[PDB]
Amino acid sequence: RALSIFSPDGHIFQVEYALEAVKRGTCAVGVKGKNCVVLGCERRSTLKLQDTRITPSKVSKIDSHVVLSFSGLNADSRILIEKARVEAQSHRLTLEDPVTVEYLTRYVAGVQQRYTQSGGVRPFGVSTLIAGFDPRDDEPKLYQTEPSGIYSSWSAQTIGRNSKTVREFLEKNYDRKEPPATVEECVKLTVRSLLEVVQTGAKNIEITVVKPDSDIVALSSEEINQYVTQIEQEKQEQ
Amino acid sequence: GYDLSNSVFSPDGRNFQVEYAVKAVENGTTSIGIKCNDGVVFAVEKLITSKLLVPQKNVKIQVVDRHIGCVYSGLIPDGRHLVNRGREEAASFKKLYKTPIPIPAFADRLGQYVQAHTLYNSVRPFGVSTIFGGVDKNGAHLYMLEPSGSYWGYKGAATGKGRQSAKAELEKLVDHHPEGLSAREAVKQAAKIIYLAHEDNKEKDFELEISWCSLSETNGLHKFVKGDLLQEAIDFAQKEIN
Amino acid sequence: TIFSPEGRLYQVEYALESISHAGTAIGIMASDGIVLAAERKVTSTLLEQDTSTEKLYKLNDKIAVAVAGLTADAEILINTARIHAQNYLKTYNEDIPVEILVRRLSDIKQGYTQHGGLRPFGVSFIYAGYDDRYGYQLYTSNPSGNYTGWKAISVGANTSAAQTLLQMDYKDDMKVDDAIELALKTLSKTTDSSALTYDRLEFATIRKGANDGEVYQKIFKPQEIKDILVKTGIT
Amino acid sequence: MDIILGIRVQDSVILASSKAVTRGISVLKDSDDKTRQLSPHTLMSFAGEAGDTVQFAEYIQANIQLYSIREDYELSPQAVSSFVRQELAKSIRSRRPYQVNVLIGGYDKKKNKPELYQIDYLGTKVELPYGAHGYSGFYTFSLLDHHYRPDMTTEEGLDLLKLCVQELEKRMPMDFKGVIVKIVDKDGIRQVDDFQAQ
Amino acid sequence: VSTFSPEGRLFQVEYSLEAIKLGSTAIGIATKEGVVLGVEKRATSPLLESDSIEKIVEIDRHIGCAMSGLTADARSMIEHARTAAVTHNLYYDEDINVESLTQSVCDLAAAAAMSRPFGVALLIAGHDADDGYQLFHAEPSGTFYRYNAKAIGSGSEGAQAELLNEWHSSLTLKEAELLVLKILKQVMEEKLDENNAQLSCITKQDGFKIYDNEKTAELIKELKEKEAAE
Amino acid sequence: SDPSSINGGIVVAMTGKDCVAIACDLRLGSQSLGVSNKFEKIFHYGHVFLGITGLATDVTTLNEMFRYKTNLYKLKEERAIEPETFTQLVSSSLYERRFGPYFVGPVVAGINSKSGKPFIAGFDLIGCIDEAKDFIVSGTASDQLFGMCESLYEPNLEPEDLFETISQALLNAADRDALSGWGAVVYIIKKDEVVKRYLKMRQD
Amino acid sequence: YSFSLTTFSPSGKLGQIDYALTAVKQGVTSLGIKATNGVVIATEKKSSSPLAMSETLSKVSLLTPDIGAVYSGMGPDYRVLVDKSRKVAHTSYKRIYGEYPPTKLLVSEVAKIMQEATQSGGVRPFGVSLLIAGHDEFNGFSLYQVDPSGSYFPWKATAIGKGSVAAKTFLEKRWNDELELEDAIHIALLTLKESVEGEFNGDTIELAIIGDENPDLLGYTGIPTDKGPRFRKLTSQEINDRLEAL
Amino acid sequence: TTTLAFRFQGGIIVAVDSRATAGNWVASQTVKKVIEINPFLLGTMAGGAADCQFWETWLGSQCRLHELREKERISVAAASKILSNLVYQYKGAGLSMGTMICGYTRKEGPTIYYVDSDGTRLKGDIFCVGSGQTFAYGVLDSNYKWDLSVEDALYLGKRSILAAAHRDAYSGGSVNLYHVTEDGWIYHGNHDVGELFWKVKEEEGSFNNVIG
Amino acid sequence: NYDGDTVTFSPTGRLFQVEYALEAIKQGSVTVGLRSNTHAVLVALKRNADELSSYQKKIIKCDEHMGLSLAGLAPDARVLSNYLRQQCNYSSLVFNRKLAVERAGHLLCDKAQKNTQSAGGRPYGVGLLIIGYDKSGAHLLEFQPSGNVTELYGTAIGARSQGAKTYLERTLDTFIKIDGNPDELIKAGVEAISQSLRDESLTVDNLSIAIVGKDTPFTIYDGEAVAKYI
Ligand SMILES: [Mg+2]
Ligand SMILES: [Mg+2]
Ligand SMILES: [Mg+2]
Ligand SMILES: [Mg+2]
Repeated sequence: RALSIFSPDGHIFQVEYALEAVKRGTCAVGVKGKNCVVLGCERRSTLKLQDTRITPSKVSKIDSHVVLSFSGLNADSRILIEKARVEAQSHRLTLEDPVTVEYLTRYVAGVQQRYTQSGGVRPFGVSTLIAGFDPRDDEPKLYQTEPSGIYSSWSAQTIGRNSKTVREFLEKNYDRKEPPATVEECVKLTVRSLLEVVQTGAKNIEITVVKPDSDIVALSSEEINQYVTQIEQEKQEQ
Repeated sequence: GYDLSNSVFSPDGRNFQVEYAVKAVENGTTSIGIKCNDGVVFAVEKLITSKLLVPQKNVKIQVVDRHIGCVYSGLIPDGRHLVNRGREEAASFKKLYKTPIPIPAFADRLGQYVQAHTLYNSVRPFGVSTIFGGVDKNGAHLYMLEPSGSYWGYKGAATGKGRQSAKAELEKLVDHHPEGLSAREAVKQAAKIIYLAHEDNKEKDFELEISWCSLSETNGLHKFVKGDLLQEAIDFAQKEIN
Repeated sequence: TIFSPEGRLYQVEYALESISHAGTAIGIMASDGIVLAAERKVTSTLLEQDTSTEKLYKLNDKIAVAVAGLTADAEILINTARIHAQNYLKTYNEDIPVEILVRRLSDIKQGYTQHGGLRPFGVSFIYAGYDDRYGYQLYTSNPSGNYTGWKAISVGANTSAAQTLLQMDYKDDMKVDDAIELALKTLSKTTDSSALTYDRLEFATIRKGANDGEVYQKIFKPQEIKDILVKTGIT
Repeated sequence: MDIILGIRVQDSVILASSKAVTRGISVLKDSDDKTRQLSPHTLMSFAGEAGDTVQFAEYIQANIQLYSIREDYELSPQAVSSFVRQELAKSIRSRRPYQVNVLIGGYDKKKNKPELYQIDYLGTKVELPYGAHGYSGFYTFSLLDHHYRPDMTTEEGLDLLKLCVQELEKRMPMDFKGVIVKIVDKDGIRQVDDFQAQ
Repeated sequence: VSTFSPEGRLFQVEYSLEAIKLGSTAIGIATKEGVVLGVEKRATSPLLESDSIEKIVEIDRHIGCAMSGLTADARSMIEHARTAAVTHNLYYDEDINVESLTQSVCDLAAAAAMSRPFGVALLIAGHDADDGYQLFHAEPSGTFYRYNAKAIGSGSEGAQAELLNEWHSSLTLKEAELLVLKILKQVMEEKLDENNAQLSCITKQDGFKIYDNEKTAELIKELKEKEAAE
Repeated sequence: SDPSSINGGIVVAMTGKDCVAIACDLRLGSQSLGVSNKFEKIFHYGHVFLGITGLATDVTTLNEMFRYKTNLYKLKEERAIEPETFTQLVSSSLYERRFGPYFVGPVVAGINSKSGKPFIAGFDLIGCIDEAKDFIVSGTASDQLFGMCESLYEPNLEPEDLFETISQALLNAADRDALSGWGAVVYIIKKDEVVKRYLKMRQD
Repeated sequence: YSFSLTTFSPSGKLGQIDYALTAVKQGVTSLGIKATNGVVIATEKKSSSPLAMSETLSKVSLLTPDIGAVYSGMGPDYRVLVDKSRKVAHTSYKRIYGEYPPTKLLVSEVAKIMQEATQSGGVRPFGVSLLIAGHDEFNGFSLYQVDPSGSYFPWKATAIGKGSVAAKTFLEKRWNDELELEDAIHIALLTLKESVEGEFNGDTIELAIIGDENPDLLGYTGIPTDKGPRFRKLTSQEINDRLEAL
Repeated sequence: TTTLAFRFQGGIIVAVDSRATAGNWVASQTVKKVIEINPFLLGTMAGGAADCQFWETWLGSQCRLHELREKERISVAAASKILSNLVYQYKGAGLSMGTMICGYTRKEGPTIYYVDSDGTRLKGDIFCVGSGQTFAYGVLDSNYKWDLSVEDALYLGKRSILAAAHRDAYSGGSVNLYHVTEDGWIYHGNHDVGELFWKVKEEEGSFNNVIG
Repeated sequence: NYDGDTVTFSPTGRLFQVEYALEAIKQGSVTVGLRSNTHAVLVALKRNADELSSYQKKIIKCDEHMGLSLAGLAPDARVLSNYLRQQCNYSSLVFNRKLAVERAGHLLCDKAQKNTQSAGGRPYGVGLLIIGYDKSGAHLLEFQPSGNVTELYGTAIGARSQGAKTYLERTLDTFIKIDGNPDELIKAGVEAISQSLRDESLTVDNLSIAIVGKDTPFTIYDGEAVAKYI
């Protein structure tokens, strides 16, 4: 049965509504520096007494040099991830070269697109921020995918609740002439942006940095807190 | 709401979509059949919508195998479908049993197929009624089948718009000739009855079409009435029409 | 399996509702074991509780789950659970890591969410399990196919109530004997009936006795519940 | 067939594989590597039918690499090998069986011990101190059975392999153009580029 | 999804066409010196890297196409279009005809054995020996038409009208370039610069070439000047 | 080419007074080349023992299979499977592959926890069940084993005596088989306890 | 119709299941009483005309020589369920272990059938509830009740359909854990009498028990491992003989 | 048939003969044993003519598809693994082919992969395939140096074929030369062996045993 | 209520969807067909969406001895002609026999019917005039998506068709006798197509003619070559 269909106004309601679920999902953001990309996200707080150690984190490795974060139904994402991971290995196996961030993106995008014109399947309630570095290259990559299947790259971008607000922060706090030329400042900027919505919180934010040649690392609750503090300071000093 | 989907029984146990199919039938040309002494004749009214029609070409009667004649009224295409399947159903019988399909047998085959289209809402019943029959190992047979898949054997049968006028005429024949009716007679008679029945559609000029299956006149095979024999009946009808 | 104008999955949301009307199950993760407790739905003097198993199920010798929802829907999910467990064992000759089993079970539920046109499963699970990589773990999966891990958690009837009581008395360095007590207390205060009685309880633990090495899953027998009850003082 | 030998000393596993690829009447290449790294602490060497050989290896690699990503964990050598046995055990009763034999040497970071697994094309798996496939065993086992000791150093084993490789070059009819050796230990997988003279 | 209206039109198809009207303007003009395809980028923010917007694609060396509507839907269509030109080259050792290529694409369109029609249209422009330079517009209906110039997307109504005026059977590649540029400018909400419009053309000698921002800018500029004349 | 004689190996099981015993050699070879001397052929799922001789890969597969099956059995029935029952399972599980079988010869031994009655049984590669109260033999040296058993065996032996008997039977029989030996293992099974002893034998 | 007909309603209810439960509620009453050395399940042979023949309607059925079932709700839905039940008894069991399955397992399987009806596309739940009684070497005697939801649970005694509540109540007072079969039969009869409207005798009642093994009903002598079936249906005469002792 | 491809400073040299036989019958002396996959990749023919001609022409297509999808020149490694994997899909069916996939890309440099219907894919510096292989190998092995010049290298390949065309009954006709560079390959003629043997003999002084 | 699918008869026994389909035809350009005893012509007034496009091809050759003119939903016409091409082909290959026009007609009917009796399908929405010369002379057939096929001396279908239909309805006695001379038959064919005009006069891009007969294989005359008929 055709669920995703056109309406008198030229919209595919299910796809459009798919986006709403994206908005309801927490925020995720990623900005790309001069030789790095960072992706930050705010943690869900419906109920608290969580065991942080194990809980499925928001940023995932597609391959040693490509990661993906998303905003939306947590379940729907897992699938996108698996399909992406499996395609990552397959590319390696048949092309003898790991995927480029673009390719991986276009893969993930097409998957979503497909769900928008297939019967018996509802679109994915998700948008992803995929980032990483092309094999044997240093130029950072940040890409965005939406339930429609549309995708593109961004110097910095965000998705999830209040994404509009923080998007704005970025629209003026990120200049394409001096991208955060240091891991530290790119982080700063992401945090700064994140603070504008997160609402003063340590464990509330998780920040992941991606450097060239499979160099990926998530900052611990405290490394972040240090940034938070220094940021509330460059706010209180006025 | 019990008339929107096919397989649905209404509170009175009627399948409305079937009955609607019947209406499509009524809105069509009239056709008849007259089981005679050793055969059957079929005839139908071909309405001539325009001079542009090539005369005596858009044949409507159809044969199944070599000994069954078929004519129906309604959504023409639905008829053809019913016949193609008839043909497949007849071949299948021959291939396995050698003897060409017995009319009772054939009818039931057509029956079961149509009845099947009143079992699922994913299908619409047939918008046609079929009169058909022929000669077999033991007698002539004439049957008529309605969209419900219901069918019975007849002495005479007719359907379509001129249905009542025609039935009336047939009723006369049965009471006046219980002995039988020679194929020749039944031919002219059908020609007549169609002419008569044409009055319920007395507004357009028509083209008669007759066929017969007779054990002495066509060896048990289904042939079309053409030439001398056709004209004879056309005139016989033009005669008693006034 | 469709979206609301608001961006919610009807059938999923509604499923969760069905669940909230189900007995309460609790899973409390201690430092040396995990407890699972569940209050049974609809009973009588005549129901045989002795030979009963309706909320606490063994998945593998190292993983057990507590059920809240349609018993039947549960069993289907369980059987397949038990199977994925064994498949992994055959393929690798190592017991399946809890998260792996849990994530797999979740993925099924999610399927019903995204395609097919079948009603989701009216069930939520609490998984108590052990493994050489993360030791003891407590997990929860609900109809949306979403899962997460906890230190203590509950499902079924009166979540907010119980959740609030746990958040209050739980502390990082707990011990099983204490978690058992806590479990009982919480159930005791969030019941919808007169008083907690053995006949209305299902209790089970996953401890790693110091005098050995392999984890031992003990599904409490009726008498033992009656006993563990007197001690904690519910009388 | 090609030579595939493996010997697990105390802190590592050493694998030696002939460097020759023969197709019919000529020797096409004298520098082949008949091994793939499954995980950073497990290696698998292989010998058998022309295409099946690499195809199987690469398939196994990919699948182990995928598990590594999906779970953020490195399966134990033991795991990795049970996985392989099963794949082979599945192919013996297929339409067209992969005619491949492999050795899997890995350092189990969890137990802190070296491990060597020998699995033939039929899915017959066995854990041993030293092993080989085909005829290689015939010439070397007598030597291994004689000089092997559990407490051998990486260096003692490399010499035992040397003595073994010597016997092969003496008594075996085909020229396998030498061997490539690799060691799997706690710090990873390295290639002893000094086995042409050590 | 296969239901007819009392007017005799397919609903989802008509609606599908509406979704297309919501998309970036795409324009193509067909001359005797080539065919130009130009599109409007339309970035949903200035953070977005304007170059990662692909709306003019190469189907084969002698065939390119511009798209407009729900662009993601067009992925499969390009894939198919490419595969088909290639496959045709494989089986016949020759270049597929633009028409055939197009027809092949449309042949895919009506296959309503994919839940809904494609919410996107294409301007397929190409050249073959037998029918010269050609421009085609492909609709999700499954129908396609050949035009001398055509615009689709949000600003297509005015654009088509202007095309009607500017086109005559004798423009030069440069001329058409300008017009596309022009008309692009006339219907774009934002001001036409080289980071938000894209031109491309296809010629016998050099085939399908997408213009590099720099070359485009030079034309944009060349346009501002020719326009600020009178 | 006969899969049942490539890897070689033998197993034998016997019953005594309130106990049963099941023993097997340890050689795993590839035709003439002995490859391992640590290939046990006896397995257990609870208090039920299954010895399997035959093509080693199938021996491994089948073992894995019954563990799997016996495990789910336990979860579903909440109790451990019994000898008689496991037997039917083995049989049916083998016949399931009647036209592309597992080249193996299983032997089952155990004591039913409820009746206390000793039980052993054996099958051919497709499920033909052999249920004798005396002894069961399987492997490349079945002939030798039968000969041994038939002469050495007598009913109602005590755990300690049956042990000698079955060891001898296994031992001597193996000595006359090229493809067996390199070690032997013996399980003495009683309702309550189970002792496992390795034997000293020629390593040729 | 490939989508679930039974969906979740906003209150969190499975419409069709509750309705099926309603259908069950209207059915004739049936009871099961588990003694120490047996179990009895009975129902009333609701003759829809005296022209019909009573015997030709087994409301109580043998699933395996040691397991019987009785129902409440739509007979047809039951009849097909018994067929499938006996079948799966073999396929998923006797053909794999050479012995019939244990009550809870069979029960579990039956449940599985009904659940599928609760979720598979294009069908409606079974409009029945069964009381399944049986015995097995390891779990002894048991009685179970199975619902259209698929839910099942064991009982010491219970009743379903029409006079369920009244009956359950009477059972609740007479049952104790020291009941000898004859007595539970007695009670079954007594409990039955109150829900039965007209004539109450051996031709309007149907009692079946699960007890000691009946060698006389085996059909052959020779093999001594299987001493016979435990399920035995009561004869008109046997029932009346007991009625007379009211 | 004799075909060789060897890697060097200036790129790749591919040289093949052009004789096809049906038993003792010389069917053609003018066969093209080098399948021009696309302007940058070269494939050689040996084994089944159809099998190579067909599947390599096809390979030519798949590469094109890839270059449209990714806007980047397909690597030889990739180019060859496609053929290779395809070939491995039919393993057992009876495909007969042994070929070199040659290409020179920026990323890889000059590259030669041997692929055959058995599923073998190998990377090497020198490869000869065909009934006349051993003869060409003989010449190649002794005069092969990486530091060779394009002119000499062409000759070396040309000669190695000559060698084989002389001794092997199933090779001959004429030699076809190809130099593969990073900007693509350049054809270096078709040289009739008849005329070539006499010339080389005279000039080089070899094949002395032959009278002329 | 009763016009949701073709599987629903209304209370008066009609199939609305079919009917609605028939209405799809009326919004297509007029196409005329007429035959004598030695030839069959198809004159189809082609249609344009703008003054810069192509006048959609209404005539398709189905075999060297048969073809058809379409009016309505092009896609469907393609599907139907193609099916017709295949069946013509099958007759040739398997029986080395030219498919009888009447036979072809029987086929289209049967094909259309299936789409007017099953849930999920949709009637075809295009009409066709099929001409073809065979063992029994010249033929002209009119096909309607309801599944009805009729053999006529002449006709036309589409927007304002009723004009030409009367012309022919009177000119019959005149054209049925245009044997041995194709030019005249065509002239008549044009003269007929003109009694259903209004927009403007038939132009050189407007016109599309197809002829077939005794010693003349189905040929499509488009543009230039029809000049002498205006
Ligand atoms: Mg034997
Ligand atoms: Mg021995
Ligand atoms: Mg020996
Ligand atoms: Mg020669």
